[PDB]
Amino acid sequence: SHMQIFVKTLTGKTITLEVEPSDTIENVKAKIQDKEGIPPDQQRLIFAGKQLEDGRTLSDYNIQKESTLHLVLRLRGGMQIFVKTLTGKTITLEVEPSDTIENVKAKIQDKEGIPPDQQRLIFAGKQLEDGRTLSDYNIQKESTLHLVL
Amino acid sequence: VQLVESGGGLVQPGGSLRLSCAASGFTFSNTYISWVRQAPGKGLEWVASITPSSGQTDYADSVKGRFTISADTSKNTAYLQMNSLRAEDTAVYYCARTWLLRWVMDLWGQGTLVTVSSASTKGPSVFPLAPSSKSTSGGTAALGCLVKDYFPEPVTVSWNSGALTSGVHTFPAVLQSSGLYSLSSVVTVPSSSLGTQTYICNVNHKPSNTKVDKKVEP
Amino acid sequence: DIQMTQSPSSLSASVGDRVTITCRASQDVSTAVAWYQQKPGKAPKLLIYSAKFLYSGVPSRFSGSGSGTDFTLTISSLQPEDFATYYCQQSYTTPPTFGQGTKVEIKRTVAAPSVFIFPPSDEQLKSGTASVVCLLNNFYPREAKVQWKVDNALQSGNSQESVTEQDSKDSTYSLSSTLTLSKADYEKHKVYACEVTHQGLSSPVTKSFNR
Repeated sequence: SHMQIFVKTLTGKTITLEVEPSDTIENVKAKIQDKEGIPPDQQRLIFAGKQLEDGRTLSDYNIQKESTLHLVLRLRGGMQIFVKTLTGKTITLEVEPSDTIENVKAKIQDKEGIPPDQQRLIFAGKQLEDGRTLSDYNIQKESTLHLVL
Repeated sequence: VQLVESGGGLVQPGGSLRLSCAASGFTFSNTYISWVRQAPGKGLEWVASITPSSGQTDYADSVKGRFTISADTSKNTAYLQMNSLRAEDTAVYYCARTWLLRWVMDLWGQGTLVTVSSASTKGPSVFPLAPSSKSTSGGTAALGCLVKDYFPEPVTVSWNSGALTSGVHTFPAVLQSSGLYSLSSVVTVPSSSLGTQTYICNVNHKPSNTKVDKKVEP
Repeated sequence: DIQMTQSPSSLSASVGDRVTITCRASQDVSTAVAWYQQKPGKAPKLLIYSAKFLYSGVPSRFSGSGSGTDFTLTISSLQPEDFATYYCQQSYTTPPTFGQGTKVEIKRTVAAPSVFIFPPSDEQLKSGTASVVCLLNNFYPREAKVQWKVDNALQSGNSQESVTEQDSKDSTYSLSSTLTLSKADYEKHKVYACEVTHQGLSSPVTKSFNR
């Protein structure tokens, strides 16, 4: 069933979009390009604190009628970081600032075989939340996170 | 909402200098920060960019190796360390904010002047441009104020302490071969306001802590 | 580096006129082009981005167009505040590059400059100068040729000129020719002339004096 959503921009501006629950995130970001002029691969859509990811759909994030999305600049550029288990060995990961902490765990599970529900990442004495990105924590390049455990 | 710059000033060739770019009303979260300079009479040139939240950096070739762009995320302030400075590094440096799409500068700071010269700071010598039959044309006379041999830019010139602004023409500074600047501030007054009206030229040169009130008499 | 070439480098127009600046990229950059407005002594401001998307706070009279290598900035109805320098830019790839700029100045009929001459200063002479000043006031356009002659001996490379920004009131310019000699030299000559050639002057005008 058709649906209206609202996208607030950093420039004190709220855009109305005509969408469907089946619409993919990339399909929505394209609509935002036509209206706001921002390249899809540079848009970071936020909802309830969760980053809407490409390949998914609005329904996957339970986006209901008249929901409000926030648009910010998706920070781009490949770089490497390090993850040292508290034991501990160190592995090197190729990431972008816009990669979520949940994404980082999936990459750790890919080479260390560690299930995400067992992974707890630390940096600067803080616990990194799955929903947020590396950017949100100012994780510099060459930084070393601490996996627990 | 703005960017406030500082750190610019006077430095000798091969010397070092650091610029600062403090944010106000916004954070460096989800943004790139860039430095763009403008040479005198020239256009705009991109100096360097940074992703404050990741420390990733990018430099223009003409500067890649001498300058270093950094950021203090904690305080939403970006810096520009400039080493091995040169005469052609003389320009007005802007810091710009990108938060819409890469490389687009949606917010530019006030600006800070960087001058690279061996000519040391010097106060200007104010010489009057007396109004006479040689500076007249009907019912309108003309007088000036000569601000000569000062370094480095720049100087402020007013007339009658801001009171007189009509018909005032302060000219853009020109760099003398000595390495020092010089210019004139002129004004066209009624031919009959002379002898009945005082005309003072307020010259102010902060870099040398010089403030002068010059009275131009016929 | 991708080269961005603007055209023309300068254009004159009157209030209410429709203006169109062109930007050319050395290669394809799709719609990754932005436009900035700048004014004397001030920082640039974003006007258009992604070729045709207006930035917040920008009057709807500004419009953008084009994709590939050919882009255009259009101002529907020129306003007194729209008179400034305009830069285009490509955000397609690194490094980002700007155009040389296109200055939009105010149009008006030709105006003859008022020429004035200021002999050196007595108090100045007491130091080593030597500096005579020549003033061309309120003229248009800004093209003017000033010549110096110390006892009918043409001077060159010893005088520096300076032109003001178009006066917001009458849209005129002002050029100053400053000739700075040495005290010793200034004493060896008595006739100091200033010849000015301009569109407004049907015949070069000279303003001289005697030491």
